[PDB]
Amino acid sequence: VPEDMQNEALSLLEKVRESGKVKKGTNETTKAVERGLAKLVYIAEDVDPPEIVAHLPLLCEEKNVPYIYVKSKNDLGRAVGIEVPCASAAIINEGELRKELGSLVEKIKGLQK
RNA sequence: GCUCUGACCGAAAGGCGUGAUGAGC
Repeated sequence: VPEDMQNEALSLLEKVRESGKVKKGTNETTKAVERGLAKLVYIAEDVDPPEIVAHLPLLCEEKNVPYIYVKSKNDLGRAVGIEVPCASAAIINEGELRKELGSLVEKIKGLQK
């Protein structure tokens, strides 16, 4: 995954919360995809463990939900407007960014073809 | 120990989304 396309996602995410709705933390993120409410899922690459966020990759591709990998969990942290680093996040409501997001959805899907 | 909740607990230092708090089992 790109670092250029990565800064984009974080941007969307940080604003997405201003209008739409976002879920922060592996626990809520997982339960989000399991309930088909995961528009997009963010995953940090710098996790401790691994065994703590490893299940997500699979669950998304099988739930037909897009997942994006990000460099630092701290970045995913300040994006979510949280104080503690976040290891994973899932946006459940695109909000007033929907369209602006749908484009990002394809850029990732067009990264695995 | 787990389930649900999901942002606070603390005088402070600090400790929490790798899960504060509060239900339950």
